[PDB]
Amino acid sequence: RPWQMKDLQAIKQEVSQAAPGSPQFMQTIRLAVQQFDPTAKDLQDLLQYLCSSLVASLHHQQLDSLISEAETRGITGYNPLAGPLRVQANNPQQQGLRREYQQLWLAAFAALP
Amino acid sequence: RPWQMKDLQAIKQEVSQAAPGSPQFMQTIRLAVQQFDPTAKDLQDLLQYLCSSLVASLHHQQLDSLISEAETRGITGYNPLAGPLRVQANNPQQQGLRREYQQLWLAAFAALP
Repeated sequence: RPWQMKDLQAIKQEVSQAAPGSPQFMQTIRLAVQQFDPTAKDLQDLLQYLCSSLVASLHHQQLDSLISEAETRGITGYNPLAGPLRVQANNPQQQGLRREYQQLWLAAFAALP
Repeated sequence: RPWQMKDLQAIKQEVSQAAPGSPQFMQTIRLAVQQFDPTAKDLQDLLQYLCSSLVASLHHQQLDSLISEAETRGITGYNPLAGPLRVQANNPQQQGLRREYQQLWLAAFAALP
């Protein structure tokens, strides 16, 4: 049950005025992420739709650092012999990795301003 | 029939002008809750969506007060040998607990000011 075009259109329109990482944007994006239960691929699509290449790159770097610390510590469900967290989160049998990816994503995007 | 994006986005759209505790806010919240019959999970999602973190924290303080009072006084179908009302309202076969939690939710929201 992935999102459709209308959901993305509403998500972008409702937060057109606000700035990335504002409390309003964080509310709406967090609700979307917690409601649709998407993988990393869909999150990348959503970010490309919402913010430009500059904000995309900044979030990419911040999320790289956050994932770096998180999975360098060691995580309950992460096994580094199978692939990067971006790929484990895309397997529907690793929901723990998917939820960790979602939370790192939202925190990284909130850490912009 | 848990609410999708569109329902919650509407709810926030018409709960934007008014402030918590005002007649309009409570009217809309009570209608939504009485219609969709949401558990504690969906209620917490809706609250995080609507108002700032400060208002959510205030509401949860009031809700903890109400729930503690009710558990001391006694609930019709509350059995504390399995988990708190908080967790007993997530089981779909406990309608009484769920409706009681919804009513305490609405009361605690109405008593913020």
